[PDB]
Amino acid sequence: ATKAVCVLKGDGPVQGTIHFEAKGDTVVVTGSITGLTEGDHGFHVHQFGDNTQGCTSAGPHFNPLSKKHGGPKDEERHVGDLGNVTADKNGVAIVDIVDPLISLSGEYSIIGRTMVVHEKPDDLGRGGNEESTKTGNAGSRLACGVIGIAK
Amino acid sequence: ATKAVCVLKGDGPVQGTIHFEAKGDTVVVTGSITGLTEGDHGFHVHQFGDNTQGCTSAGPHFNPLSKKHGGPKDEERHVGDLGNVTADKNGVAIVDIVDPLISLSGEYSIIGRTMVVHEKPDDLGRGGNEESTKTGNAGSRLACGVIGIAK
Ligand SMILES: [Cu+2]
Ligand SMILES: [Cu+2]
Ligand SMILES: [Zn+2]
Ligand SMILES: [Zn+2]
Repeated sequence: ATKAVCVLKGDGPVQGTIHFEAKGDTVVVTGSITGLTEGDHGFHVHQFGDNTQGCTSAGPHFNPLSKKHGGPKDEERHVGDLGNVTADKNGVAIVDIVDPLISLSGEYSIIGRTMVVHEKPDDLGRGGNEESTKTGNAGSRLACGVIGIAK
Repeated sequence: ATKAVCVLKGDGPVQGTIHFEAKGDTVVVTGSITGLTEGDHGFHVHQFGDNTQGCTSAGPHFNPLSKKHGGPKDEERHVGDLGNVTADKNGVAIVDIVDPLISLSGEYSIIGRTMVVHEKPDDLGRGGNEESTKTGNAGSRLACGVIGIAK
């Protein structure tokens, strides 16, 4: 598949629609998320597309290469590490990401997995603690959705 | 992936959790759906895992071999044609399906696609009108969910 989509939903006011398109050896991620507190929010692909227990059942950050957490620009990062999305004063974040590691096909495809937007900013593994190199201290999962094949 | 899961949600009271497991050379579908009217309800894999416009954006039945609609035991059927689930008087349908056309990896993969449960019975393509050859006259989509990779 060359296109994918994900509708984010949660137990709070946060919602959004994320679009994915394969371009060359990258995936262009677009869309928007609303209902967020002003500022940065961690944005990652989690391993399982399992919504049986809210966003908790999505598991850890997608990490097929068994690396530590990092920012999208780092060599040492989880495949699912897409950094931060930024919400304005009105709580709207416009997603504009081009990533070379996530894919929509092959062993490390994100189709069927989960997109999660977090409570706090992702410190990109530069927080000086063991949680920084695991989750980026992004906090709780505000909303998530299973990534599906799009027309 | 050898296991998948799908959480069904809609605008009404219908909900459910569907499990998929690759066993041997086939796929075993289990789970349950609640809030249904007593009797049969069409149950199919739809093409897109797109929930941007509710269950409508899931598109038509998954049909990579370009066939007409049928029952799961028919040669002429859509890959997504899993027939009917049956709800008891309490509105509970126990899903128990083994299917030879769907898969969880490759050309026939339903990962990233959508499961839909319908308002009415699926006539298995034998209704006699054009609609039967497309949807089995199963009618509206009561609940649906994107099929994700499970642990
Ligand atoms: Cu995350
Ligand atoms: Cu259907
Ligand atoms: Zn990570
Ligand atoms: Zn069909």
